[PDB]
Amino acid sequence: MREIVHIQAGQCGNQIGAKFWEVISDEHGIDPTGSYHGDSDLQLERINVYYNEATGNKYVPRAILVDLEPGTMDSVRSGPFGQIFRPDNFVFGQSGAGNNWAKGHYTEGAELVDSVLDVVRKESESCDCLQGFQLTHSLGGGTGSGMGTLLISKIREEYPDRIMNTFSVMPSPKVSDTVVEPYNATLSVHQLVENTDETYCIDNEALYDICFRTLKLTTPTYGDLNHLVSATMSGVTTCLRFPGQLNADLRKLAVNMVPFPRLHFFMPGFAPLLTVPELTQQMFDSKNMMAACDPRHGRYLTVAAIFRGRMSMKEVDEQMLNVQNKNSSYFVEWIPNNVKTAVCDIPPRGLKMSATFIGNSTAIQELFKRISEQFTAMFRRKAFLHWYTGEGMDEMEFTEAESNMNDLVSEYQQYQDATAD
Amino acid sequence: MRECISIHVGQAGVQIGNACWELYCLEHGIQPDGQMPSDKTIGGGDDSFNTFFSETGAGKHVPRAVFVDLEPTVIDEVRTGTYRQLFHPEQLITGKEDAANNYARGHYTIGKEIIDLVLDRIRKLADQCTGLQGFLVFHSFGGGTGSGFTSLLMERLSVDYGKKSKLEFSIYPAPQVSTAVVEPYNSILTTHTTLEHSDCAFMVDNEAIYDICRRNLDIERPTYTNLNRLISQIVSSITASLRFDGALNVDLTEFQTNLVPYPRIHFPLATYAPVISAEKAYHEQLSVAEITNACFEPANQMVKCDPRHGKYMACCLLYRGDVVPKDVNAAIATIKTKRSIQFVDWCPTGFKVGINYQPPTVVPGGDLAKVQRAVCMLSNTTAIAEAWARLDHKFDLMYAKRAFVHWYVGEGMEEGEFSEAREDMAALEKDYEEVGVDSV
Amino acid sequence: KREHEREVIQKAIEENNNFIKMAKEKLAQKMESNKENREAHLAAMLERLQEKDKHAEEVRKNKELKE
Ligand SMILES: Nc1nc2c(ncn2[C@@H]2O[C@H](COP(=O)(O)OP(=O)(O)OP(=O)(O)O)[C@@H](O)[C@H]2O)c(=O)[nH]1
Ligand SMILES: Nc1nc2c(ncn2[C@@H]2O[C@H](COP(=O)(O)OP(=O)(O)OP(=O)(O)O)[C@@H](O)[C@H]2O)c(=O)[nH]1
Ligand SMILES: COc1ccc(C=C2c3ccccc3C(=O)c3ccccc32)cc1O
Ligand SMILES: [Ca+2]
Ligand SMILES: [Mg+2]
Ligand SMILES: [Mg+2]
Repeated sequence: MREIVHIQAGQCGNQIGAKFWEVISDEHGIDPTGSYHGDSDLQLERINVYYNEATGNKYVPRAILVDLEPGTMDSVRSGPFGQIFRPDNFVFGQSGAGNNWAKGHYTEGAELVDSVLDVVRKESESCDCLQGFQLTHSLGGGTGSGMGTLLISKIREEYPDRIMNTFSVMPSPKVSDTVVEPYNATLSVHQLVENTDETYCIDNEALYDICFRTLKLTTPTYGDLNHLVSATMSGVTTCLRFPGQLNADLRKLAVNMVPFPRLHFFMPGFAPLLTVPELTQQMFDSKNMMAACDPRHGRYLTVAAIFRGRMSMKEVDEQMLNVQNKNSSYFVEWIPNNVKTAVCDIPPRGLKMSATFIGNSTAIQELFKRISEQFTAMFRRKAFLHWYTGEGMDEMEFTEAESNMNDLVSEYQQYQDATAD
Repeated sequence: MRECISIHVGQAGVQIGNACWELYCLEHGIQPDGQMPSDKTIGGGDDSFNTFFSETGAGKHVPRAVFVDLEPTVIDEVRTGTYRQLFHPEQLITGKEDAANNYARGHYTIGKEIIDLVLDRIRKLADQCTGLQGFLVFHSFGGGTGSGFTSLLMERLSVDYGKKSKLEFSIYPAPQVSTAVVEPYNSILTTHTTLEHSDCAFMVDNEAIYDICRRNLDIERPTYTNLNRLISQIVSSITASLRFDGALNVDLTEFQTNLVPYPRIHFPLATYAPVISAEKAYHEQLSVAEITNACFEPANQMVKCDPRHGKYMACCLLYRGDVVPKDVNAAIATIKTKRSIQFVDWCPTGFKVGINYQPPTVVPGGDLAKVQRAVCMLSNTTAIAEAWARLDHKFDLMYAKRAFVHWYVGEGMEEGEFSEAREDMAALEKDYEEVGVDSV
Repeated sequence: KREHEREVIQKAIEENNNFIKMAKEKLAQKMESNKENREAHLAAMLERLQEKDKHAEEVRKNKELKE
């Protein structure tokens, strides 16, 4: 088969990581013991992608749980589907990163990273044909941000011909009051642009605004934000997990979504928060984007969309054609047929039909501009810069990360302004 | 003898293979287990169906075919399918990792790991032939395997079999069912690489077939199954002369003499009729004149283009079923005085005709109506160059920005191969333009 | 006339062999050039990651040399 190795680092990573495994375990019809109790064979067709089949038909997640503090590790093991995870795949330190990127990437994490790699290596060596890895983490903290990007570089060393995908959670003052976050983000982005093939930009600023303004939830909890993330992560992995025209292949997604190697930062979307025309208009609406960006402030390089549930395929084709025509200005013309549609007969839990969106838009620069703005405000004053140099870093590595992200923005701008003639 | 070996490459090639061989079995009265009651010569024979089927001592009729894909899930459905007994396990070859819609991976990275094994299995088939005629290669233009691995195979086949004839059935990409944004790249690369190694290639535009399934069979949203069952009928019509006998039967190689005026001009336009549902075919008999006139309706073509705005260099009519020369000649005489049929000045205007008395067959639960007579027109028109023009334009849009090129460079390719490939296509479009110009 | 007949069939053999020969070499050249390139791309990638390790050693070293 084609196995994916899951990794979750830090608090944020393990939270959404756990939720991801809860949702798909339900969809594939397996209980927290690891036994199958479904009704459709389509649930087990491509189960090997995320699960290892143990003795007595016991499906175990091919997941590795990482953190520099043992607190969250107990939460997962105690939480639902905590008994399904492989005990040996629990890799925990004792000293947290304290929201310090340098600690996670150079100091504390650099000491724990090898024991993680040993688990990665053990999982990978048992795969019929490993296709790559997916990482869940935040860029605002220390462990998942600093050590997560360290693991990526280390994994890419031993598996350079494999796909490296990430679900990165972007920081927002609307959710986290931590002040040094725009440093950890910029330093992480500096790594992600160089060493990942596909990065889903999960933006807390977007997740907050959705819960608050759309779902009408003042003072949203992380459980509310993660309910959005879980539905999103379930959607963008549907074709990786179920039978369809096009099979589960991380590389094929990258090939068709990434026209240039550095421009691999997707803004996902979800709908609803019905009829086919309604779903299509919503999923392309700015309000439904999990990245705080207006797609009509840029152009789509490529787009992948997954409709789920029983519906008219003729209608889905017509409505998707309709949007591209009515909004032709927002799709680059020098990439013919840059919008592809997939359909899964099996809907999510609770919804009769839904639509997940994956867009490679030049409007993503708005997100990187936000972080860059908050970053330069901290860096002009050198606020809390001692927490980083204290671990042995240099002022340059802060400057390099800044300008590299500035280049990424301008490169997105270049292809936004490009024309056929 | 005159055996023909079929090679099915990639998902499209394989799944079309399933449709074709299922159809063959029904036409020849061969069972899913491979037994053929009507065949009295056990263990061998020199009948016409032996060109496509070998025979075991146990009376099993085995397709002279190899199925190849760099991923197992498509061919696995053959291994466990209705006609699994039909093929020897060695005929079904699979890797573990596909080409990821990347020509480079199909031709180089992944393809090179399996190419030797494939050639060996092909050799085992050829050694069973007492007079091998050539190969039929089924594949898509858009897939990484269909494009990359096919071109590698064609190169290797020219080395191992010299100038032995190699025919293609190529699936030309269409957005309604396309699977990758880079299919134009894969299309131009495989066409360039294969051009010198193919003697004749029948392009099948998926959009053309998609429209026909919607228009003529009233299928709201055609599946690959819908497309492939229609394609197999066209393929069957083309190979019918090889698999059956008859007084008025004309060998495909004879049509080929007329269809290829220059080596590079070897892309015939196929047109098939009648395509009609059971509902509409009931109490409705389409005569020879009606199905023949339908061959000059562009909506019935396998490739989207306008022959009425081009020039003919050959016109072949392949009839099957209840058809006699008298009615054919009458139908042609009528058509010539009402249709926009203009030939280049260097070629005679006579239509070449072939008739196989074996009537058309349909697969159970299919959409096509069972008719008493069908026809496939094979024409060499300059208008087919329109298909190159559309593909080459989509190629230009992306390559001007070098979009997605890094996926190819990352797998060892160079930009020189892209420019080299595109220039050959530009020369090909120019070739089709030159052959249309009047003589001096 | 007999002499001409020999020259024709010999030319046919020569052209056929020449086509096989050139096809064999042209392909061997392509796979070699492709093997070199892909290796050179993977080699460069590892070298850049090799530099990241060297950098991290210099960072951890820089820390203890400020105490
Ligand atoms: N959406 C979402 N974001 C979270 C969640 N938990 C933490 N975050 C975000 O993550 C950022 C901080 O990173 P964390 O994951 O908490 O910290 P860490 O990765 O464990 O690193 P250290 O705590 O320094 O060891 C903050 O901006 C939070 O908003 C969560 O459950 N859901
Ligand atoms: N007519 C028809 N076209 C098909 C079929 N299957 C795939 N295609 C077309 O083939 C193109 C993609 O190439 P594939 O054959 O699917 O890919 P491949 O040859 O297996 O190579 P990989 O990329 O490695 O998977 C698309 O344009 C499809 O429309 C089929 O069953 N019938
Ligand atoms: C932009 O062009 C394309 C973009 C993506 C793909 C392939 C994919 C894709 C490929 C492999 C696995 C999963 C996915 C998906 O989950 C997905 C969902 C909907 C539509 C396409 C895609 C194919 C394309 O031609
Ligand atoms: Ca016999
Ligand atoms: Mg924390
Ligand atoms: Mg395939």
